[PDB]
Amino acid sequence: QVQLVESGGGLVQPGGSLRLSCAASGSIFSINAMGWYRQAPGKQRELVAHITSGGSTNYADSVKGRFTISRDNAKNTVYLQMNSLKPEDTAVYYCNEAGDPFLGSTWNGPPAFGSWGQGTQVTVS
Amino acid sequence: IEFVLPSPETALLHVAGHGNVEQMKAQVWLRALETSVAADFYHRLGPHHFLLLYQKKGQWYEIYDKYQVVQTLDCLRYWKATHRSPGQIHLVQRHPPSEESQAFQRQLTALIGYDVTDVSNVHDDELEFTRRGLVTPRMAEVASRDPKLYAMHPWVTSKPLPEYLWKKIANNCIFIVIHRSTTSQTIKVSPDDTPGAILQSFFTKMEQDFVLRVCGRDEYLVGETPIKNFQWVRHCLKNGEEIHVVLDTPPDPALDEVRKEEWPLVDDCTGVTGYHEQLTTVSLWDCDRKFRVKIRGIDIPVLPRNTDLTVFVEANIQHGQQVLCQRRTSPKPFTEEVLWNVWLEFSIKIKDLPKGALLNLQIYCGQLLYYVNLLLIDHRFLLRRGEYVLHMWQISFNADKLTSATNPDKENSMSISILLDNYCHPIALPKHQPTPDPEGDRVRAEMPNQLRKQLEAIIATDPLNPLTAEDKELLWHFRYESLKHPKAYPKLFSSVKWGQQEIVAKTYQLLARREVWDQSALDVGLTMQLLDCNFSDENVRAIAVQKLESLEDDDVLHYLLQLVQAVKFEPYHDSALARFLLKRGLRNKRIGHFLFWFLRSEIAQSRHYQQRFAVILEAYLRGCGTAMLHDFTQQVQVIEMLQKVTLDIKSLSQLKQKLENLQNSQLPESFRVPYDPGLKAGALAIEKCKVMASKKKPLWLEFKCADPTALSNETIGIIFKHGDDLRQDMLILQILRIMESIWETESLDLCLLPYGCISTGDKIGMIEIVKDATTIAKIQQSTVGNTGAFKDEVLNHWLKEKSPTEEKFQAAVERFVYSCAGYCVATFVLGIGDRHNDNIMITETGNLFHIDFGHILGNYKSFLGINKERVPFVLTPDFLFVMGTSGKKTSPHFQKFQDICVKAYLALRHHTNLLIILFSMMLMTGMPQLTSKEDIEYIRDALTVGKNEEDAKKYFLDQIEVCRDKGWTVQFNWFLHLV
Repeated sequence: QVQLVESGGGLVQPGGSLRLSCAASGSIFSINAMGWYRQAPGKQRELVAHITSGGSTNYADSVKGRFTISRDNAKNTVYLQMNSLKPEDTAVYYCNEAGDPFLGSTWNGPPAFGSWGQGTQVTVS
Repeated sequence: IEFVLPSPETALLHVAGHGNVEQMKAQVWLRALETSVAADFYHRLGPHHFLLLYQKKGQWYEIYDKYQVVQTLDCLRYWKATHRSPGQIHLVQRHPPSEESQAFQRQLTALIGYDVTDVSNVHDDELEFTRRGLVTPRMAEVASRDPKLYAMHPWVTSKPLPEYLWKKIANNCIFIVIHRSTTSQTIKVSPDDTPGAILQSFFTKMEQDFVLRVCGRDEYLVGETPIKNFQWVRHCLKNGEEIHVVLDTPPDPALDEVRKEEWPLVDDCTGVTGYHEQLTTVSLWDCDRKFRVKIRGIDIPVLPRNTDLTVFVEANIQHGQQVLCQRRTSPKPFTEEVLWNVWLEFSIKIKDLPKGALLNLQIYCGQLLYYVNLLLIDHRFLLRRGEYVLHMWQISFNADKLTSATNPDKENSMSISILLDNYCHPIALPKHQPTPDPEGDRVRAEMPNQLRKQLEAIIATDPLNPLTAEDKELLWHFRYESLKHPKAYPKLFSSVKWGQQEIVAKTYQLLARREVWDQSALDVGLTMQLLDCNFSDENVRAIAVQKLESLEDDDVLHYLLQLVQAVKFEPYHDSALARFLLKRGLRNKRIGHFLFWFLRSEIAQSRHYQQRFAVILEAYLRGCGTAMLHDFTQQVQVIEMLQKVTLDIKSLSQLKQKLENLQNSQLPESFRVPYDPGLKAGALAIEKCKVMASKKKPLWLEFKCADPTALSNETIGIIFKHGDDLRQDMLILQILRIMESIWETESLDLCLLPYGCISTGDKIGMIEIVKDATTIAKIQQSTVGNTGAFKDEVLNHWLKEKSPTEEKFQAAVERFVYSCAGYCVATFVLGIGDRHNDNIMITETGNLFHIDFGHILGNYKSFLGINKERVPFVLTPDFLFVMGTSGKKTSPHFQKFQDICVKAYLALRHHTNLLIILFSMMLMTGMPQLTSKEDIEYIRDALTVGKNEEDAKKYFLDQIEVCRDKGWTVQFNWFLHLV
């Protein structure tokens, strides 16, 4: 069973920065694209950052220019770097196996994974 | 069981079991005749047979089966679930179809171009049963159809805006021009606003039943989606043009009315087959005898002179291009009629025959001459029995070699007579799998670390990497561990020994517990891999289709042609892929239009899969509304008349007279453009039409726009050509669009734009005219090149002439660099890089194109250029002079070109797997000839599989250098060969 543990969240003032990390228990991490999801309060979960197995990064329109996603296949850990945080960024952030960047279904809505972890809480106030 | 006779007479029958009780037709007939003198009188006037109907969900269902009552288990199960012990079955007279139904069928036949009701080239009822079975998805899609969105078909995407497009928004606002009558008002709106918000803002900035329609096009900006998510909005943003919309009344949903379905629902063909315990009719798994076939003889009216003096028949049992067993006959002299009457016994058991197995009969001489296929298990889970006289196909790995269809040319093709063992009771293949209750002894012990590493390395390999016997054994022995990794599914199922019943049962148990796959993210390359020629099992196909079911409409439009081609790989007519395509074409109007054209082209040109695609097209056409039917009729009419005019011109001022005759007679006032449904063409600008000076003599046609709201007087350029196969052109252009999207998701804009190409019939088609575009060969011939002498400054001077200002010229140079790099990378990956100047086009804005892919694709497949001087792509000294100073050292434009082409190459290497599967499908489907290995491996050699990014970059730079080494030699050789 694939297991992911997210960490790095917390309370930060507007305009601040945060760096999340998530370690995956899937040993085929090297050949799998990964992505970061966030669930706003009373809102559906949406993909905001996409990274391929090669390392190419694609971001959602809202987080473009302020979020940076990276991976380290050696440690099977994915990092999301946040800059210039704004109040609407307050949500519960999740990481998982993403999908195809050029497929619109991946960016559409919930990817219907069944192995979601606990996630991390990020609050901007 | 209560029965209603047609006189509302209720006759109470009894449950007569399930053993050969399909004489219930005769039983009820005799009961009615005895119990009613009126039935006796009508026996001399009634039709041949009657029908059985019952109430499943209020709608009438039909028992369409004359073999066994076990098929009727569905109605019994429903009756028991509803707790109604006395079941009601109504007999209905076989009424002939009405005149309106016949006229509608004739209209459908005219649209399809093939007579679906003809039964002159069938040896079973698979196609008719497929026609009856495709009704339920059609009715389900019609019922769950929102009228307004279906009528208006908004074209939206959920992908994030590209970086080069996200930056193009000047101040986080978009200017939209709204036209009302002669009034034009520009409204500034944010990119995150829905069209309803824009409309409300416009109304407040002075009824409310209005929508925004693109001026001059049949596209509506409606629905609950941001304005930046519209494909036309993104198109206008990319081109830098202003977004013009008009306030139009929404189209009437009543115009999309669908006439009522005339046939009763047919249920399913899985009723005849039950569990192994139920069928042990005769269970297929009970018969432990070996499979045996008798080759009675070979008949041919006229002997070919290609090769003779020795002939024999090869019988192969194969399941997904894997020959389970192979038997041969003794060679005999090649004459008009050859007789063997010998039984070929295979080493495979009858019980071990998997569904989808194909009996491939081939004729060899002395090399392979004729072939024909026969599905060992029919669509109703029954083994084939009795005499079979099959007309074979003549060869002039291939998708055409897998078809179970018979040659329609009965009076000129070779015919083979075979016999299969008969049985007193029908032999039925049991159901796929009852339940995974025992779990098949799923493994508990954890894999050793080294074995885990080996399995991971096997999974991480490319699709084209062969699997050793040890690799297959490791994959199968640890199947439950391989389920956790969806990337291993093609390899895991490639290690299944399909020739053993127990292994197939274990595989079915394994795939009955697929959860990690169910929640897995949709991977397009993996799913297309599962739909390839290497997978003939129905359940793997169903898995691939259910993953495909999560696509969006634009995503389906990206891969529609590939799926239509992949329908050929389905062993049976009524497949999950066919249902998926039908449903997604009924859901969206654009998908339906493109599916109609793609399917009609295959019906027109491919005789091997004419009937199946004709049935699918019939289902779609019955599904769609009358407005779509009228548009399709107009398009077919104009296509047919233009085809006739093209034939008349090719037989030889005459063109002008014929076009004038068309314009005043039978030419529709407006027709939808087949390669662009959003654009409507009106009258024909006869004074602008001409015939190009080409060996094929295409028709250069220019139509006026039929929409009065168009902002420009520009015509619509259409090229009608005969004698070239445009199917390969469409496949190449679709793959180009896929690679363009792949570059888009990596912030790469290579300026590669494919034109509109649709094949409309047998070796005819329609080609979009790119305005302000000329050919590199013509640019050379303007100054030097008619005699073969070549110069480098010609292209640069031509670009300088067409640029009014210096900034325009610099933009043209940048566009030329980007387009040249993109096309070089794309053609090098696809192997179509060695072309001549006559097939390369350029606009006045600098953009570069490659045209006539069918001309070079077949030549490269037949030759590969290993006997000539082959270059990876066209990097001609004129291109270099346009880019740099031609100093043979470097230039900033040349450095930028190298960097961007390396970036594009690495971007494609990121999706190597999808590119490889697309290339394999293109070769095996779009090639009329026969392909094999060492041709599929070309892409994995060009994509640099299993090497570093630095190594791949060095490889591509070496390809650029070798192109620069041969400056004009390849072009001069092409000129000499053509002249």
